Amino acid sequence: SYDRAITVFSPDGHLFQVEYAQEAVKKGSTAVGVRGRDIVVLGVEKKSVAKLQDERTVRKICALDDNVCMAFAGLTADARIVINRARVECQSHRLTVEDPVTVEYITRYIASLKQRYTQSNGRRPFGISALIVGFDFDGTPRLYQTDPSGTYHAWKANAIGRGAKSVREFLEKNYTDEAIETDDLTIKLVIKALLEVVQSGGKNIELAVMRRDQSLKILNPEEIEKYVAEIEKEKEENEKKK
Amino acid sequence: SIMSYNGGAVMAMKGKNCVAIAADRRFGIQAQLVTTDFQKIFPMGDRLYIGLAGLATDVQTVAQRLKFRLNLYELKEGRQIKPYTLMSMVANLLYEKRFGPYYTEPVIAGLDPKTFKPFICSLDLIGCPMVTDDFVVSGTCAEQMYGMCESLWEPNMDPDHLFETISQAMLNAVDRDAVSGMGVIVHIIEKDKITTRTLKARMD
Amino acid sequence: SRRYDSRTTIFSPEGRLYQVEYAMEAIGHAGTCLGILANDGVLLAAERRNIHKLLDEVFFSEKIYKLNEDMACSVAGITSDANVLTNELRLIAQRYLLQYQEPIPCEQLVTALCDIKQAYTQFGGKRPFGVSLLYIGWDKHYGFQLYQSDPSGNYGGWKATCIGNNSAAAVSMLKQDYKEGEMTLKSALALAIKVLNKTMDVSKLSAEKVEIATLTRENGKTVIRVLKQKEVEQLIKKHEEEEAKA
Amino acid sequence: QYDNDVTVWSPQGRIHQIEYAMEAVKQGSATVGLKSKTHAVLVALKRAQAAHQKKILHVDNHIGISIAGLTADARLLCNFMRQECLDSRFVFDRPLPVSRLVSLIGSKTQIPTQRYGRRPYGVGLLIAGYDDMGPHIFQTCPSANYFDCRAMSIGARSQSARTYLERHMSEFMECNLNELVKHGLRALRETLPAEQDLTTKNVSIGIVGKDLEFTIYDDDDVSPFLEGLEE
Amino acid sequence: TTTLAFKFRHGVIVAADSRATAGAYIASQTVKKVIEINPYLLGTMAGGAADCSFWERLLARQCRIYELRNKERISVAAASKLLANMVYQYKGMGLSMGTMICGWDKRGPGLYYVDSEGNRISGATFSVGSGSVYAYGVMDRGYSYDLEVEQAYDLARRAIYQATYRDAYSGGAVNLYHVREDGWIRVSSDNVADLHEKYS
Amino acid sequence: GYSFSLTTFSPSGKLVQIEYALAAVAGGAPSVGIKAANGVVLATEKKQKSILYDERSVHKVEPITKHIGLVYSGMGPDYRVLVHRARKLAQQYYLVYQEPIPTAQLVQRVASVMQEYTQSGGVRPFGVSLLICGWNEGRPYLFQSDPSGAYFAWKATAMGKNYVNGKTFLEKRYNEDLELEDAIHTAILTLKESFEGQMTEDNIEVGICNEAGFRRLTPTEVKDYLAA
Amino acid sequence: FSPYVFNGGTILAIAGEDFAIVASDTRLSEGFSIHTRDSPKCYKLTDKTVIGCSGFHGDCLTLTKIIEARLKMYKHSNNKAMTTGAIAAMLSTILYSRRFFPYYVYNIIGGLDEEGKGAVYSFDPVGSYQRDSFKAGGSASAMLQPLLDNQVGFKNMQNVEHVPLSLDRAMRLVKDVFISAAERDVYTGDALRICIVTKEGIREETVSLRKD
Amino acid sequence: MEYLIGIQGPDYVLVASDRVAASNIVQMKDDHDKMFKMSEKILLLCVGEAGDTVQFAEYIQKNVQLYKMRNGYELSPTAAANFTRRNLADCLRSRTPYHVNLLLAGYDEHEGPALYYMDYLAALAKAPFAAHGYGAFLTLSILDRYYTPTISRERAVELLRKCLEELQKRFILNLPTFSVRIIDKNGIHDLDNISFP
Amino acid sequence: DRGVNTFSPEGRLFQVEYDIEAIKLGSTAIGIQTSEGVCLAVEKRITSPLMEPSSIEKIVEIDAHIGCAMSGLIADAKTLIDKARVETQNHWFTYNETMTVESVTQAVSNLALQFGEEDADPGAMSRPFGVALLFGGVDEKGPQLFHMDPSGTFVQCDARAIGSASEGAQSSLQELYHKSMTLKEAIKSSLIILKQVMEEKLNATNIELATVQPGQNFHMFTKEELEEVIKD
Repeated sequence: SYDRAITVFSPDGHLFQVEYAQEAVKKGSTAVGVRGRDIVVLGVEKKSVAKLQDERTVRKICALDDNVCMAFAGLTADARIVINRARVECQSHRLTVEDPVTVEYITRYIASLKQRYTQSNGRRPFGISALIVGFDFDGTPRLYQTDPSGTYHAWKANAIGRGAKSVREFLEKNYTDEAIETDDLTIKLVIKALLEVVQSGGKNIELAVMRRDQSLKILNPEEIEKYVAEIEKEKEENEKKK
Repeated sequence: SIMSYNGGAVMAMKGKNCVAIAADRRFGIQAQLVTTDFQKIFPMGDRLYIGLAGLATDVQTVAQRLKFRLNLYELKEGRQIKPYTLMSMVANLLYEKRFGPYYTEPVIAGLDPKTFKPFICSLDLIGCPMVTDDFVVSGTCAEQMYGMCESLWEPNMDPDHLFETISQAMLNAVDRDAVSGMGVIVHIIEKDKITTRTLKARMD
Repeated sequence: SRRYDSRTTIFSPEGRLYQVEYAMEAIGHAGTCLGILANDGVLLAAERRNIHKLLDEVFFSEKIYKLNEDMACSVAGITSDANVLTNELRLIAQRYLLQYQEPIPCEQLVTALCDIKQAYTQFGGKRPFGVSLLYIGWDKHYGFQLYQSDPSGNYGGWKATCIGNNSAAAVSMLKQDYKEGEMTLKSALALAIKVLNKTMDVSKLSAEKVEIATLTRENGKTVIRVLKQKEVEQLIKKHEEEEAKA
Repeated sequence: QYDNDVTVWSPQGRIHQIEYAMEAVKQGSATVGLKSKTHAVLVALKRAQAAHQKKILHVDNHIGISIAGLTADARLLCNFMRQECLDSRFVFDRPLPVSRLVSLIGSKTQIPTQRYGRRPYGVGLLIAGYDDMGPHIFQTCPSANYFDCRAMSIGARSQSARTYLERHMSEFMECNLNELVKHGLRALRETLPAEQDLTTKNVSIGIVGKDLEFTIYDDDDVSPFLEGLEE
Repeated sequence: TTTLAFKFRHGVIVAADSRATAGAYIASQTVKKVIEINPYLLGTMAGGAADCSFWERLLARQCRIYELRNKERISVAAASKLLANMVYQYKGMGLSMGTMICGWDKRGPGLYYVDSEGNRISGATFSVGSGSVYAYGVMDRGYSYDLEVEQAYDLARRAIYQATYRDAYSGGAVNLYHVREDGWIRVSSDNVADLHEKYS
Repeated sequence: GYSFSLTTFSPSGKLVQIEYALAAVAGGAPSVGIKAANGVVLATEKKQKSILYDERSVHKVEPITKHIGLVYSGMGPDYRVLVHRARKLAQQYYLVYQEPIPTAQLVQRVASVMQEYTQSGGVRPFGVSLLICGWNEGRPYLFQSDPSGAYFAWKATAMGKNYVNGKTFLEKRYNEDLELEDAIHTAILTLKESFEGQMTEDNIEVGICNEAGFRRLTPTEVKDYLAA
Repeated sequence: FSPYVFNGGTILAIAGEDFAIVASDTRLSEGFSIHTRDSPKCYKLTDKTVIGCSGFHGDCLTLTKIIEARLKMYKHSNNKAMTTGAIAAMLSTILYSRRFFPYYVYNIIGGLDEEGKGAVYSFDPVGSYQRDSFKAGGSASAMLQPLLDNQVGFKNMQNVEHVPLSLDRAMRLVKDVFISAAERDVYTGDALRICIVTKEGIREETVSLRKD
Repeated sequence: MEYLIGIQGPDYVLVASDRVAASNIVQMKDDHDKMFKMSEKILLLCVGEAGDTVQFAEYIQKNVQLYKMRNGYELSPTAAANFTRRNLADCLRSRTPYHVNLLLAGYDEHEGPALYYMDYLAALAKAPFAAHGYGAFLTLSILDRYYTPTISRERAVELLRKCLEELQKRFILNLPTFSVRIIDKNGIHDLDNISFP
Repeated sequence: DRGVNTFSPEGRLFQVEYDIEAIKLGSTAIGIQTSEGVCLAVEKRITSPLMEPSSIEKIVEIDAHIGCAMSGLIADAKTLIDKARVETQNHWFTYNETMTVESVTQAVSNLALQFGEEDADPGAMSRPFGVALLFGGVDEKGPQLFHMDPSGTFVQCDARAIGSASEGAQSSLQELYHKSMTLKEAIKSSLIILKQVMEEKLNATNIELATVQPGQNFHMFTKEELEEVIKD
């Protein structure tokens, strides 16, 4: 067997393997999440479309179960493994306990898995930062986040991947109760946000939406273009106002 | 016993340049019918068939594991398998479980894809192969077919006489057994064709 | 026992692994391979490197392999490491058949492999596998399927791909001359013979520095066939004539 | 570099890791123990820094210890001793002696000095006990070497106490209990920076003999032994 | 042994006897057969006492661990599932156990029956032990869902008394518990000799 | 035991230890293998450096079974390992199928092992490339394996010290319709160009694969052939 | 072969407001013979707790050794003596440990409650215990248990006063009971040992019976 | 005791069972349920020993739901049946063998309906109708007498009622109420329980 | 390179002396005891005005009578806390009584220096935990508070601060203590200390507060049970 110390401390604490794993996320694909009043939105983007790819195969929005979804902003091989482990645990929990899982349960599970690999011998830390979302019992939409260190915090509107700094700075100044009032409104926010990191318009978007008991959805480019033109018209009107 | 928990019967003969195989198609639990379309004869390559009898679960398990190994063999190097090699493989597969074995009695029948030389074989509970030119029998109605095939068989047999021979024997041998019957299936092989037939039997 | 190790699995200061992105540098000097899917079949072309007084045509082929009744692969890296992944794939398919008594879909077979070489990047201490592949197959859910793979457990489906030496120029010249759902198995072979001599460094093809395989469905059964020297000679001659038409 | 591992002899036959461990005993609070004709004593300092940890433990009715190294590894050896004594009492029905126990402890500590990836225990120990042959005082160091002495002390600036004892050596074997206590306490008093005097919130003392099973005294019961001091 | 339990509008009620025998010799007559797992759960003893105590203690410990980790009281269904999956690993060794788990969760009252063989089942009226057969007759003819509290007590008490009258391996004292939305309470503990005169 | 690989990918993408092993067979007592219709021929060369040495004790051409041969070019000590492994795999195949093992399968398994000794815990690659001959269903077979695990189905190849100058000599003489009498002449004469000093029998070893079983020729035969 | 034996050795215990009593016979037997007549079955664990065992002798001895080895472990790991309830709760588990190869001893524990009262715990070879006031486990259980329940529980006695127990009364009652339970049982006799636990400490007595 | 029955039509499937539990003299329950839903159009009816049924059924259920949530589609019944058979024959030769019988009625979009059979020894037959338990003796013949391949729906229901009346007439055990379900191209449907006063 | 169980030329392990420097980056926490219970207060160190502050759990419950505050790496702590809990319950299982805080802290410390490459490492432990804990709870002998480092050398105390700025604040906490001090004064003193040491502000959201006073069990202060005292 292999029993060697891969990740270890430094003169300033400064676990180096984690500091490095956090750099891949800084170059991966942007992702955005939003927790509306009766809807939750995921607007993963930064897709590099080549025109000769089956959109099904490489997706990056995955369902762990009818209640929970997920998005990631790093290495894919590891994300697949994590998602498989999580589905396994969701089923085992639904087996022992006679009720489905809660967001916090699976988030804590993934965090423990991430941390075990920062202390074990012969193992290398993961290189993903996930973005989980779900609908607990009695509604109560929930959006969480995770890092390769093992932490996790509940956010209202957080973004990861490259360009997430500008996205957060733009979102912290636009998310308001009077701005979130309907399902059609929550989505526009995500498109306006991604328009910044966006390169050549609405050609790279994989929006979705989770509502009460739909269990998933994905939109076709028609409504994407409709929303893009609506945002353009709103921008023109606002510019006329200024 | 445990072998006769369900019931089964299979036979195989040899001719001039064509072989034959036959079986019954009943499934039941120790006194009772469940269905009359049970499969016991499986094709292991072209011009090569195998029939099992005994415990049904072991029947299917052996069939599946044999298909596993045979497909891997065929893919490794591309050659349709020979009968003697199959005999040896089944021997190994049944002897690996000398302690905690299966309860099937296989019967193999096929040709050679270089001279079309016929070949038939019968193994035992633990892999005691017994090559015979006359014929081979396996099941619970064995002493009712030994004395039947020893009184009709002849050295050289045309396909039609080969079909008329194995059929009468099988039918009039199962008509004296209670845990085997309810249909008969026959397969005749040739140099360039195969013919499968079903007969008219009593359902009592 | 610590001054002899490279640790084999380490995040570089920039968040990238080095051994994997190195093996990807050798993959780009192996046998050119190309894959296309057409409404009525799927074709897989490859380029050979050995031209000597050899015992050719001794096996089914040199670069094409088989995995089951309805699948095939076109590995384009190190041969020694590839001779075992085919065994793994066959084992996987036979276990799936043994359990569910049905042919294995292709996506499952690709994933169960892209997971085997992921551990080699995390656990252990071993150098990873250095081969990228190209799977072709047919299933009753999505029909014809062409898939790819990479040294670090990373895969993706396509319509038309090329890997090996000069794969980028091919992928570029190919995304323009490909009609969506306006293709057949009679013109796909033509486009293949076109890109292969537009990419290969030799002045022209002699039908001896090439190889082709086609997978189709004929009367329920699935056929995986390789072309004889005469068929490829006729194909290259027809390509010559078509080009002469200009 | 011959300093980073414990399986590399130096060109002059010196394993640097064992010395580097030994250097961990000359930084902790000092401790002292001397022998008499009938009893055995141990003391300590309990350098508070405003609370600090204890510095004396109990092994069994006739054996006790004083530690001057890493407190985490000392509990390990303590557990080892307790279990060995329990086993000897369960099987033979007899109190395990001191010599065989110290030999066991020495063997337990030699292994990691002879293989890879291990480290030596960085704790020194003073052991006091009593058996058929009278009292016994033993010393233990990181290296698996144990001595048998009439008086010893360990910790920082323990040279002054050693000299004071070498000068007062020919006085034991006849002093009473309280006289031994006073001798020990006035010997320890020299390991201070001539700016502090021994008090009740610093000293901890254990005592064993043929009539008592290793009693310990806390800060509230040490005062009786403080009278009779000088400058 | 005789242990019964039934649920109705105002929750669940449990009742048990207090005798223990070793062959034909009465060892003790003051046993506790209604186990107090937690301030929100209850148990029951029948068969082997050592087992029906050890495994229920383990169950209580696991329930507390769950409550600490997830910050939410466990449910009855999951508790009985745990208890059943715990002893199933000891099938065919000699274990004897028959148990009733009672509680009140977010979806209302709950009563489950469990045993060493493996059959775990819900219900509304249950009774086990050597005298369950005599108690079923009295519980059925007299049961009702829209009952009051002052009457279910007498019902269970009379069932237990009539079971002890005939069965020889059961007698002594009668213990009775009542569970509510908040928690359970110990309502009384009577004697058979003091009930015989209350009746004829 | 150490658990980590010593063969690793370089920045340019190539395994370097494999190349360094392939540089060992350069000095490997040149060998030769030729194919004909009635069989196959294998011929080595020996380098006894004293008259005090013996001759009837050391053998490079060692059989695997009644129909398969073997020869090497490189490290001797690392060749008996593969000989033993192959003699084991052959007997396993027999015990299973009750039939002699074909040649190609043997080459496959041997190469699988030679590759498994490439990314395991605390070992190095071998220092030999084998050449193995066989006869199956009325046809000869010649194969050549490498220290990397790759095998090719060659036809009158050569390897050793002067192979770049031994394959061009062998290209302009292979008629492809030869009998098992002049292929031996060709084998001898090829290495006759890479031999220093006077040649004889004790400096040479030969084996053939006809439809009777792999055989090794005694000094009498080699002497008879050495006479032109 | 048979890995068990029968030696006899009835035991008796009693609890009071501020005292506890534990009585045993003194004899060892095997079949129809007598091994010895000086083998008490009462042992002292701490200054306020004693215990008695009966049945197979080897198991008794090894169990005593185990308990004595674990009390010191607790004292070392927690820096305090162990109570009575704790010893009972530990003994339940120690016994259940061997559920499929059990001991064959009927244990009884007596001592002082937490505050000042008297406590008794009766056990079984599997580990089911419950607190009681008086118990007479052993071979002659059937002879003493039906008696201690009348003169101490006042059962089947009408118009009788409670008149709580005392020390000398209980001692004399124990003496008379064991003197009467020796002329009918054959495994019991030749002496009688009493251990008494009070606020002060642990005291012992000794009495002589008939020699068969 | 126990009773399971399954019937197959041209475009549907009809399954039924009893709902009763007992301990050797007394029936503890009268609203039991011996069915299990592995997927949207698959149904497992298990019966037999005490604690093995639920264990096996839940194992199978978890693994099937996992396949679904992992791949993107469902599993065909002809595959789930062989999966069950393999697992059961494997666990038959270990320290923890399971003693159960089961049917696996289902429906598919390509091959149509299906009905299978097992006998706690991992046989896996297949028939247009089948039954389990002792009662099977008094209700199999009836089928063979009145069954036709082109049997409609209400006629199958009537045949079922006939078999149940025969059971309640000649069988010693009570078995007073049954649970019946149907499977069709749109999914699973539950019908009014067949009860006899 | 070097190993994990390697000494320095001072008698000091290396990984531990390096990890102790990590706690100088974490937030601060204060623990106090008195004659009628203890008090634990902690900081949150918010970053953005979009994180749900109710998700930060820095003061957890080990049992009805024990508590814990932590600083350093919140992740590495999740492995120890559970252990503690487990231990406690097992005690109650075998002895039917409550565990002492000394015993709990000792059992936790026994798991600190278990790390190395030699062993097969089934526990896989490869380095020490970077955390500093602060326990507190009632026992058989009044209330107790303790302190733990990443080296397993727990020592009892009376009032202690840990974290980044636990250098000068300890002085202020060293001045304001008297054996007869009550609970309210201690709480106010800890709060004003956190105010003077904190940077942003002092709201009833950026703090967690807890008590283990006798008679009652562990308690966490609500959002409404806090601001009523900050009005100073």
